[PDB]
Parts: sequence; C-alpha cells; structure tokens
Amino acid sequence: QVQLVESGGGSVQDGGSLRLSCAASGFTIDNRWMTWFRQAPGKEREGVASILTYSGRTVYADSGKGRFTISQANAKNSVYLQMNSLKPEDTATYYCAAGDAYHKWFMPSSRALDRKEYNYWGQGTLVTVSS
Amino acid sequence: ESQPDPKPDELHKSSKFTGLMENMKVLYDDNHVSAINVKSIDQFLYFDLIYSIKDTKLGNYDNVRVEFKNKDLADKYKDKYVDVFGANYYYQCYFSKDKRKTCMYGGVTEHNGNQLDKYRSITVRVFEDGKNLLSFDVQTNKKKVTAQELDYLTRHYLVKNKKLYEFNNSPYETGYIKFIENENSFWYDMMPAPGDKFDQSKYLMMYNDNKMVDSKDVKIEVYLTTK
Repeated sequence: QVQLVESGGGSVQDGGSLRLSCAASGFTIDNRWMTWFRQAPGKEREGVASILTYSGRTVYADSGKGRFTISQANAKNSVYLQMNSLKPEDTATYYCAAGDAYHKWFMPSSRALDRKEYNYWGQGTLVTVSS
Repeated sequence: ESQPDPKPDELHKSSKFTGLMENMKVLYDDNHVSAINVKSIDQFLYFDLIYSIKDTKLGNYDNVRVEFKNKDLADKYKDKYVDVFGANYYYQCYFSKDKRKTCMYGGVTEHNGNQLDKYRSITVRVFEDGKNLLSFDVQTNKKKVTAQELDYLTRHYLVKNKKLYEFNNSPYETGYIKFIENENSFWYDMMPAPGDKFDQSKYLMMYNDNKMVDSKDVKIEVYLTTK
C-alpha cells in the first residue's frame, strides 16, 4: 500500500524559511503529479504547488508565488517544498499528496492543485508563523 | 502515389500548442510494442486484431489491440504469423464499451519471407533550419517495414539525443519526417495540433493505414526548425 510521510515542519517567525520533505514508499515518484497542499483549521485543503515528476514541470498557486519552490529527488523518492519569506498567513498543516500514475499519460496541469484528484495523502506537517 | 511537400504555414507550431508536450513525448520514449512471429488470438471489432504478447519483466502476458483503417487489413493479417511493432497507448484504449491491455495502430508485417539474414542500414538525415548537421542510421531485419516503425526509431533517437519533445528545453517549433522511396514521398507532421489538448489516440491513428516501405529503397529526411 501507498504511504507518504512529510517532515521538516516547525515554528518560525515572520520572514523565516523552512524546507518540507515528503518520503514516499509503496510506489515511485515517477510519472505522476506530486503536490503540496495546506489546511488551516476549519478551512478546506488548498493546493500550493505541484510538480510533474516525468518532466519537472511545475504549477504554483498565487499564495506561494515568488516565495516557494517545489522540487523532486528521484534517487531519494522524495519531493520537497522550499518555503521562504514565511508570514502568519502561511500557518497551516502542510500535506504531501501523490497523483495517480496513468499509463503513458499525464493529467492536464489545470487539475493538479485540485484535492479531489488525489487518493494518497500523508499525515501532514505543521507550520506555525509568529507575527 | 506522391505527396506535395508542406506548404508554408501548414506545419504545426509548438508555440501554438499549450497542452502537455509530455503526452506527445511518452509515445516516442523507450516503451513500445515489438513482438516477433506471433498470430492474432482474438478480435473486438471488425477493423482490429488482438495479440497476446509476453512481458519479460513481470512474467505475465499482455494483450495488444491493433487497429487498422479498415476490415481488409484486419482480414489480411488475421490468421497470419506476423511481426508487430508500434507506439502503443492506454488512455483511450478500449477492449469493451490497465497495464495488461494496450492499443495501437498499424505496425504489422508478415513474419515469413520478410526476414533478412543480414540487416540493412537506413540513414536518417536530420536538417535543422535547413542544415544537415546530424545524420544517423537505423538498422532493420525486415525487407518491407512499416513507416510507423521507422518513424518511431527516428523520433526516439531524436527525443534522447536532441531533446525533441522536452516541453522546456526542446529548441524546435516545426517538425516533419519525410519518407522517400524512388521518386515517391510522403511525410508526417511531428508536432501536435494547436490548442490546449492533445489526443494520443487521434494522433497515432495516422499509422492505421499500415503503410509499408522497402528497407533497401527508403530514404528518411527529418526537417526541424527552431523558434
């Protein structure tokens, strides 16, 4: 069975930086969209960044634009989210999700940040940002 | 017969395609159908044939649904030992109205009497913006070989060596592969039609005529242009 374990969260001050990791097991990072979401308490899960592992193509939500970077390390079977210029608004539990691996096909980028598309989610890591 | 070379503005431009180039690229990536000396074991519709071909990695057998432009082609190859070689797909692969059930078009040659004891070289001449900088050979053991098979070997080579369908790093705007046999020639547009979507099934249906060439006679020219 598929498992996703996130790490690298923590408690920081306005302007700080963190690096999130997601270790996948039970499947390879290959040939699918891998995606970072976040969820404030009482709000819905929203997409922040995605990378198509086949090609390293990337999609970013407006909230992380110019601040966050998503990346992969195929050898480690992991993806990462570099988070810079954090702000109190970014305080959320951050989740790594694995897109489905279609055979010789990849779903359009327009749907990469939609939570409904994803069947595999990690526990999440908390990020807190002091004002 | 013969076919006019592409008129100006006829060729698909990648700049005008806003979908995933990845979905064109996978078709000419490593994975493909190549089976030797096999016979159809079933059929879904009158214009197709179903083969059972072994997966060496997993040990099981996969089914390949080969689709032709008509019944005559299916009828021709039905109870025949053949070679099957082609760019397969899954997305809109139907066995009814899924790794073990792939689809493709054309790519079929009679096995017996089509084998050379010694392989033939066919040189590809790649032109970039009018300049034959690259040439390379593809070698076949078939006397008559599908244009599909040659097209595949050609593009695979280019995908790996020249970044052909790298969404970000491909230098190319325009691309056609031209097959020449004696004075007669035909060509395929290597670039996806404009807009935001690309249909694997529809693109590949251009091979469903099962077009064959002679491997001693055919010349291949690829004409690319840069942005």
